[PDB]
Formats: sequence, C-alpha cells, structure tokens
Amino acid sequence: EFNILLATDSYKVTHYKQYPPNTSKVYSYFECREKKKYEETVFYGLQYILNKYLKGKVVTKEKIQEAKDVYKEHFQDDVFNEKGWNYILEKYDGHLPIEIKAVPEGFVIPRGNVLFTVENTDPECYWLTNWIETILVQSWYPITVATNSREQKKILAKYLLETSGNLDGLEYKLHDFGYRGVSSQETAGIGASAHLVNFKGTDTVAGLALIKKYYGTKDPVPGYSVPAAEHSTITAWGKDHEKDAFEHIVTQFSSVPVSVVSDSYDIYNACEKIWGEDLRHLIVSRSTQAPLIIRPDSGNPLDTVLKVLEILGKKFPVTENSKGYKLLPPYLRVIQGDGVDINTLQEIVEGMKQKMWSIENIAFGSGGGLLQKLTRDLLNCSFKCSYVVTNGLGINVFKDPVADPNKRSKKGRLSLHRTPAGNFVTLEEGKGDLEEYGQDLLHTVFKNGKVTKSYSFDEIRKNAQLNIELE
Amino acid sequence: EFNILLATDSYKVTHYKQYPPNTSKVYSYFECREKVKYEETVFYGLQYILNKYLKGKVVTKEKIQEAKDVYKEHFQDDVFNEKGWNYILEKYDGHLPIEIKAVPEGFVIPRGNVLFTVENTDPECYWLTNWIETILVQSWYPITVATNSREQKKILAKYLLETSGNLDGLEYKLHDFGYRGVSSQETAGIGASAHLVNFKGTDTVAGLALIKKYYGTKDPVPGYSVPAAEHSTITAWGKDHEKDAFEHIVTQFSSVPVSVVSDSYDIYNACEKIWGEDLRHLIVSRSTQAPLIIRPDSGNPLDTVLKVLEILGKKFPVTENSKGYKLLPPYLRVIQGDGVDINTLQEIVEGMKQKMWSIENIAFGSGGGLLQKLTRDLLNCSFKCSYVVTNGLGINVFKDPVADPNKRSKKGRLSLHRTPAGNFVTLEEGKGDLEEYGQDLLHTVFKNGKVTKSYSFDEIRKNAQLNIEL
Ligand SMILES: CC(=O)Nc1ccc(NC(=O)C2CC2)cc1
Ligand SMILES: CC(=O)Nc1ccc(NC(=O)C2CC2)cc1
Repeated sequence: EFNILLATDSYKVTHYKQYPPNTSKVYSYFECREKKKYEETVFYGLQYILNKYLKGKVVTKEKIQEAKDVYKEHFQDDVFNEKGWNYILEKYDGHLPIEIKAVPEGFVIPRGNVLFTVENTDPECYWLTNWIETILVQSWYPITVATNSREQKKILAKYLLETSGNLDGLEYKLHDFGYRGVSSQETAGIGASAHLVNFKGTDTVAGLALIKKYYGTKDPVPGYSVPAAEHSTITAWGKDHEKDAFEHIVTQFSSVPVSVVSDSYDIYNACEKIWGEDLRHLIVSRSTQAPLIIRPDSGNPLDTVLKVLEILGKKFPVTENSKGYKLLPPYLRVIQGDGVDINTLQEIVEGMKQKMWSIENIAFGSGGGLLQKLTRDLLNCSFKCSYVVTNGLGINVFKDPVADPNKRSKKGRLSLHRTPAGNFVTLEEGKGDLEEYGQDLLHTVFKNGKVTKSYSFDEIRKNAQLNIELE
Repeated sequence: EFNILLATDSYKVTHYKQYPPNTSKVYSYFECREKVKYEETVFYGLQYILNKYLKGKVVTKEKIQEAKDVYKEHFQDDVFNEKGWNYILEKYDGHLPIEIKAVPEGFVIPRGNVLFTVENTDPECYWLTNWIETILVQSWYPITVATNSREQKKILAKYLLETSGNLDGLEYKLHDFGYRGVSSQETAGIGASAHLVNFKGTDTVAGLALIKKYYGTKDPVPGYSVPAAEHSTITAWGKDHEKDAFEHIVTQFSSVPVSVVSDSYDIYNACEKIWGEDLRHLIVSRSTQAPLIIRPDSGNPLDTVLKVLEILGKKFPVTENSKGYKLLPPYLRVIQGDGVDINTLQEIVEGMKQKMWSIENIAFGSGGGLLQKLTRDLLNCSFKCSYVVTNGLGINVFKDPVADPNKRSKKGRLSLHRTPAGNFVTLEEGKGDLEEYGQDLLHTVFKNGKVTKSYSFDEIRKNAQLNIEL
C-alpha cells in the first residue's frame, strides 16, 4: 500500500531541522521556466496525482512506524519528524493541511508562468509544503507529453490543411504505440492519457481506464484502435508465404480498416508485387470505411514513405485533389510507425509536400518518441519556494545563481492574470492583491485533504484545442 | 486492480485470428540487438515483472468480463478472444500456461545474445506467447538503467584508481536524485532499484521497498542517503542571511555528513567567503566521518567544479596523496549534482585529472540523466518470434527488412552457451541440441503460473561487478 511518508526525496526528511526557526508558512510554486522551441504548455495531470496520492486519510499510525523503521536504516541515524506526522494524524485525521491552487487543466499557457502553488494551512505544517514537492513535480510528465503531442498536432494540422484544404481526420493522424517503450505500467497509463488530450488513437489501453477513473468522458472511451498485424503474425507463415499471410489477414478483417506491416522481408516488393499485383483484387474491392493501411517499419522514414507512395501511385488509381496534391484511392492508406518523433514528423510531411503528396494519405505511429524520449528539462518544469512567513513577517524568497540567470526563481505570493491584450502574466510579490489585472486564474483544487475543484476530460480537451481548430 | 487482459498493445487482441491455422506453438525471444557503445548489458528486472504481474491466478471471470466491455468500445467491435481466456481460467485456474527461460539476473552479456525466451506450454494457448510481449518488453527499462549506471561506474573506477591508487568509496560516487525527474512512482522504484545494482546511494526511497519485496538483501536496506539542504532551506532565511542558514544547518548536523547547496546566489562567494572565511572554524572542527559536502548546482559543470576546488584549495589545507594528486582535508568534500550524465561525468573526471585533483574529492548526483533520459532504442531491446509449430511441423521464422540489416532477427529455437574461450554465444535453429557447445546457460524462471528460479539482490550485485573490482 502506497505510503506518502515514503514518497519524497530522502533528503527532505531532514528539512524540518533546516528552515528558519519560527517559520509558520512555506509557499511554493511550479512553472515551466522560460529558457533564454515549446513556447506554450498544456497543463494536465495534477488531478490524477491529487486523487491517487494526496487526498483523504493518507497518514496512519502504521505508516508512521513503517517510515520510522525505513529511515533509521537508510540514514543510519534517527532523523525523522515523527511528531510532525503525528500532529497531522491527531489533529486532521491524517488529511494533509495543504492548499493547492492551479490553472484549469487543458489550459495552454506560455513558458515562465505560475501553473500551480502550494502552501500549508496550519503553522505546524510549514515543513509539509516542500515534502510533497517530489510527488507534485512528477506532473512534469503528463504536462510534457500533452505539450509535445499538441505541438505535433500543430505540424500535422498545418500540412493537412495546406495539402487538403481541411482538417478531416486530424485527430487520428498520430497514434500512440508507446506501451512497450515506456518505463512502467503506471507511466504507460499516464502518458497515454496525456496524448489523448490531443488525439483519439492509442494502443495502450491503460490510458483509457485512468481517464475514466480520474477525469471522465461523455463517450464510453477516449481512445480507439483498428485491427493490425505485427511481424510475428506475418513471419509465422514462413518466408515463402508472406502473400498467404497478407491474404488471410485482409480477408479476416474485410469490413473494418486493417493495418498490415509490410516490411518483414522487402517493403518495396510487398507494395509493388504482392499488394500491387497478386492481391490487388482484394484491395480495390474494399469499402471507404475499411481501407487497407500499409505499414512500413524500417529504413529512412522519409525516404521509405516517399518510395512507398511512389510505388503505390503507379499500381493504384491516384487522383489529384483541389489543392493540386496526389491522393490514393479511399481504400488504401499508409501509416509510418517507425522512427517518428516531433523532428522526423516535420521532415516527413514537408518531404511529402515537396513531392506533391497530400497528408490525407498518411498517418503516424510514435512510441518511445511520444511517451519516453522526454525529460523534465524539456520545458524546465520546476518547483520553488517563493514566500515564507517567519516571526509573523512575510518575506519574498528566491534563488538567483550568478552563473545561470535562467535558473532565477520568482519572488513572493504569485497570481496568474489575463493581460489587456488577452495574454497571460504572472504577478509577483503579492501584487495581484492590487486588483489591477482582473481575476486570478489559479483556482483552489486541493485543500485540507479534499479535492475541491475537478475537471472532466471533455473540458480539458476543449481547453487544449489548437487555434486552427478554433478558427 | 491490475488486469493482464488489459495490459497488452490493443492490436494484439486480434492476433489469435492472424496466425496460420492449426498453430500449436509460438516461441519468441528477447535480445539487446547488436548495432555509445554499450557493448555489454546487465540483465536485470524480469523477476519483478514475473512476480508482480505474471504469476498465480491472473485470470478471473470478472477480469474477462471487464476486458470484453472495454475492447468492445475500443475497437467499436466484438473482437476479444473470450473463449481463449476462459480456457485458461477453467483449465489452469487462471495460471498462465507459459514457460520462460532466462539468463541469471545481474549477468553481464554482450549485445546480440538471447536473454530470455517465451513459449506456450499448451497448444490451445499459442496466442499467449506474444500477448505478453508488451509487459515483458518493459524489462528494457531496468536493463538499460542498470547497464548505463554500470558504464558510469566503469568511468569512475578508472579515474578513482588512477588518481588515488584504490577504489575506496566507489560505490557511493554516483547518487540517484531521479525521483522527481521520472515519469511515475512505479518507474521511480524500478529505476532506483536498477541503479542500486551498481551503487549504494539513492534518495529515491521507493527503490528500497521494491528490492526488499522482490529480490531481498542480507542488509536491512540496499541504499543509503545523508542529510542535505535544498534551495528552499537556504533561501527561506532571506537573501541577506545565507551565512545564517549555512551555520544553522551544519550545527544541526554537526556529527553526521551534511550536504549544503551553495549556489543560491553566488557559489564562488559562498565557497571563498562564507565557508572559507566566515564559517571556516565550524568546518575544520568536523570529523572525517562527518564532512561538510559542498554542493554546486549551476553553471558549466566542469568549469564550476574546477573553480570550486581551486577556491577551496586556497582556503583549506590541501595534501598530496601517494599518486601525486591533490586532496581536500577529510572534513570537506564536493558533490556535483547538476548536468550529470554519462558524457559529462567523463568530461568532469578527466578535467579534474588534468588539473591534478583526486577523484576522492568528489561525488556525483544524477537524476533525469540516470533514470529518465533513456529509451528502448539505446540497447535495441526487442522481442521477436523465432519458431512456430503449425500442422505439427516446426518452422524457423524471422524478419529481415531489406533496408535495415540491423533489424534482422534470429531463427529457430535458441540457446546460450560458453565458447571454448569462455565467452557467450547464442545458437540458432535448435543447434544447441547437437551438444557441441555444452549446456544451455538459460534457466527456466517461470512455468505454468509459477516462478521456478529466482535471485537475491546480493547475487545480482555480485554478478554485475566490474572486472576491476573482481
Ligand atoms: C488512420 C490510421 O492509419 N490509423 C491506424 C493505423 C494503424 C494502427 N495500428 C498499427 O499499425 C499497429 C501495428 C502497429 C492504428 C491506427
Ligand atoms: C559521498 C557523497 O558525497 N554522498 C552524498 C552527497 C550528497 C547527497 N545528497 C544531496 O546532495 C542532496 C541535496 C541533493 C547524497 C550523498
């Protein structure tokens, strides 16, 4: 069973002996720090952490004893705020005396703005604000996945609109194949749910359950998939029988869309000879609601995609759309699911555009690039103390390392506001109290062990829409 | 509650309909495919997966119904193999009819060798082998952390041995600060445990419990930490009171080691004037068992370490060790916990060596670089079918993409062997049965719902030792 007393950076266990004596309040904030591109970030994932880990009776006698026993061996010393944890158990029935205020989930906010703040609601628990830094900072992950996923959506929308004249199917153009490429089951669910803020396609089922339990959607599920082969279901037929495997699978799945990996031995032979000749009669007969989707999975991603389209365009009837771009027949599409990240995604669609291929023709799958090849440094996700009260006097605190101005932190009590031009500004030093900038956009979401404001996944999706979708 | 019917890639739900008719056996294997350079990998972490997710009754009526309802909406179609899962429920009381063979955990094996194999033990459950690919493939993560952690130990060992003449304290030279920098609580525990294969220092508490539950150590805990400041415990005193903060903290922790972040405003001032002058009397009085450990945390990592050392060298009595390298007094050390990954670690220790500073003087902390900035591509961790039986005939299967020879997979039944020179070789096409290469080095670790062979964390550590330690 999860124990919040064991869910912090070890050294934090020792911090109740380090703050200035007579400190009644520690107030800290989280930002995606500006770095001297990722100019705006989707705020998502806090509500999961609040419900799964922080809410309700999270302290018990047994949990305190367990922690005491572990830390004694871990430190080879007795340092551990047993009294402090007892106080929360006795006075608040194990509920964290903490208030967290946050921007609504789904909101898209420029770098360098306060996204949430944390403070203790009882003077005795001044040490608790930063105890829970470790667990709260892990919000960097769904924030970064949602943000990086949204940025790939911008690229797709731009090129889809240019080559086709509309955005139809945009929400299916980047599929999550990341289940096997992430570091754990829990990461898989969190990461999949963050991708679903922006798209509807995922093969990692864990994302669905998480969304239902922690956020909720009107639709039965937030995510979808279609029948698809892997290399094992082709190669199991034997090297001389790829055609047989192909024929079997497309016939099994004759009325739904079907993805078939085509590069087991020779992707170009498979497209030109097998699909394009031997089995062409099983492809051209297919419904528009059930195309064959050809899946290359090796080689230079751009070069392979172009050569695959070139091959197919000579074997199947291609049309030219109203924008001047070439379009495969509706029963035939391509998915590139190898080597895809935000950099290569851009290179592929631009390369397709150069060769006059509509983005209508293709969709993308991303695994490690989508859910694993990301770090806290990408958006400089960071949690810092900005305000303390000591001897009843509030003081604005901050770091400002001489060798790195980029690591300077904000001062005092913070608030987030709309500017007169409609942008965002973070006010420091309690200047929000002057009320010159309209309402603070941060809302209380957690207070004294209870979740006080929640968002549905439908609202979050609405908040995270692209401008191009809006327009 | 975790449901293994829902812990696969969505598309694998439809695979029982895609294999050749009358297939009775699917046999697959995992390798770190040969292409840095990461020539050898530590095999670690399968035992966690076996126990937490695969063993015992993993199928119930409720889990079957649950997955049915989920997949119906997910595919917008009824495609779930309800009958197959019911067969396992009814026949084997929900225990998986699967056999897994694996190299011992902690083993250091060159790239391109079979590390584990998977096959169904019941003909009806031919589809089961690749259903669990997704869960088993996540072993890439502990393998890669452990391997990358060990590669850094190799670097530290070389430079420590060169500058000091021994390896004393090596196991504490790379400390895990990755708890906040990983993608989840579960990942934190797994990765920390993998780091602990090589080192004893971690602030990621979750690692200890994982090891205790799934592996076990003779000692009460496998990892240790020491009291340390963060920016909030320095800055909370106010910008004009950094000295007061330093004095309070080193006085509170006067007889244990204490790490004190010193770059809140001006690292160089902090070292030269605050520590080196104002509070010097509180530092030179400390025990060898309780040093002050000064922690810079910003600026170019190499330049910052070198300047911090030059500053301290002029304020405190420096000795020259037997190898001719400079050594701070035993009550004073440094930890660099910013910008550290396998690349910069190398640059820092080489830079220290060039300036005649012993590696004894320093330790490193790494977070995202240690536990998060790694992918399945680093070691090319990959799971592939190599052998099937269809119509009673065994077939050696494989992929071999024309535009990428690096993606070619192995053929047939596999086994791992010791060569005449004492190295590892993987034999394909069932050739291990010819008995020209001695016994198979893989062991059966899982069979029909039971873990059949396991390793303590102490055994794993021993297996993973560096040659220089041996
Ligand atoms: C629009 C589209 O192409 N969707 C789509 C295509 C393929 C897959 N799935 C696969 O290709 C799996 C085998 C990897 C999922 C959605
Ligand atoms: C040998 C050594 O220097 N160990 C060591 C030093 C510092 C810390 N911990 C910290 O510096 C925490 C503040 C980040 C842990 C172990």
